Amino acid sequence: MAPVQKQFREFHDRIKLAQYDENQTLRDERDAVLTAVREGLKKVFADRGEAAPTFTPFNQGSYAMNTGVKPLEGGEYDIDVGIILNIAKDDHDPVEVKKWIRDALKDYGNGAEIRRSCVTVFKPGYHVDLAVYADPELSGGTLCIAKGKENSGDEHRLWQISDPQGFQDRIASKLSGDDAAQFRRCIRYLKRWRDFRFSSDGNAAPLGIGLTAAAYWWFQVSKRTDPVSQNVTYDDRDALEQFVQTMLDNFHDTWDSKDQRSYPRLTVELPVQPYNDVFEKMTGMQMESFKSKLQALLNALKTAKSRLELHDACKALADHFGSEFPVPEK
Ligand SMILES: O=c1ccn([C@@H]2O[C@H](COP(=O)(O)OP(=O)(O)OP(=O)(O)O)[C@@H](O)[C@H]2O)c(=O)[nH]1
Ligand SMILES: [Mn+2]
Ligand SMILES: [Mn+2]
Repeated sequence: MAPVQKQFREFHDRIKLAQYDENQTLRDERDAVLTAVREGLKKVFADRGEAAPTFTPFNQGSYAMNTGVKPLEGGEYDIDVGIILNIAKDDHDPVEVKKWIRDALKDYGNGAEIRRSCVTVFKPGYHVDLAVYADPELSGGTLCIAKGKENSGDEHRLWQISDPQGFQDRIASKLSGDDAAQFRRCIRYLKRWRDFRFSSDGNAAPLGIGLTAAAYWWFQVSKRTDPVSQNVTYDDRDALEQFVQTMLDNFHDTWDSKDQRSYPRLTVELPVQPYNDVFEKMTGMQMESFKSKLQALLNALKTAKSRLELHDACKALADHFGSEFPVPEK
C-alpha cells in the first residue's frame, strides 16, 4: 500500500457526507422546501386568478454527484435542487419568476432571498439553493436558468442556457468504479482543505463547483498493480500531488489596468453550457492567496512522500486538511 494511503482513507471516511439517495435527512430537508414552494405558489397565484404552474424538481450539486462533505462545526449544509417551472421563458421575466419562489417561501424558516443564480431559503444549520428554470418544451428546446436580482443592470438579468444534468453526467462518467471513487475522494479532500484554510474570508474560498470542474479537466488516477497478485492499490497522496501541480501549472499572470500589476488567475471553464469560468468572481488578490495556499498544499504533499516517520508525514498533511486528518503517535 502507498505511504499515508490508510490515513487518507480514514480522513475520507470522516469528511464524506452520504449523497441524496443514501441520506434520508437530506431527502426530508429537500422535500420540506419543495412542499413549501407548492403551498406558497398557490397563494402567490390566487392573486393572479389561476392555478400556480407545476414544476419538476431534480437533485443538483455535491449531494447529487456524491462529492459532498460534512461542514466544519458552525458551518451549514448546502442542499442544491433545480425546479423546472411549466412556463415559457419568453412570457416571463427571470427575476419575476424567482420572486414567485421567494414570496412562496417568505414565511419558511429564517426567510428567503433572490440570488444571481438561485433563490436561497435559510434554516438552522443549512440553506437550500433552488435553481429556477423555464420548461424547455415551451422555450424552444433549451433549458434556461433565471439569472439576475432586482439590483441587476438588466444586462445581468436573463434566461441563460444551462446544462446541470450534462455537468452531473460529465462528473459521473469521467471514470468508473474505484478510479471514480479516487476522483470523488480527491474532490472531497480539496473541499475540506477549502473549508479549513479559507474560513477567514468565505468570499475568497474556491467554489465547490470550481474544484469539481478543475478535477474534471485535470484529475489523473494514481494506482499500482502488484506484479504477482495483480492486486490494485490506490495512491491518493500521489493523485492529489499530480492534480494540485496541474492546477498550479494552469494559473496565468493577468494584467489589471486599475492596480497596474498582474495577479495569477486560474480559469476553469464549465465543460457544458454556458462554458463560463466558474472562478470569474474571485478577485486577483483572492486568486494570489488561492495560488499560495495551493503551493503550500503541494509542498506538504511532497514532504509527506519523503518523511522517515509516518507521524511527520501525517502532521504535514493535517496542517492543510485540519483536525480530521489522522496523525499517528511517534
Ligand atoms: O452546469 C451547472 C452550472 C451551474 N450549476 C450551479 O452550481 C450550483 C452548485 O454549486 P456548489 O458550489 O454548491 O457546488 P457543489 O454542490 O458541487 O459543491 P459544494 O456545495 O459541496 O462545495 C447549483 O446550485 C447550480 O446553480 C450547476 O450545478 N451546474
Ligand atoms: Mn453545493
Ligand atoms: Mn448551493
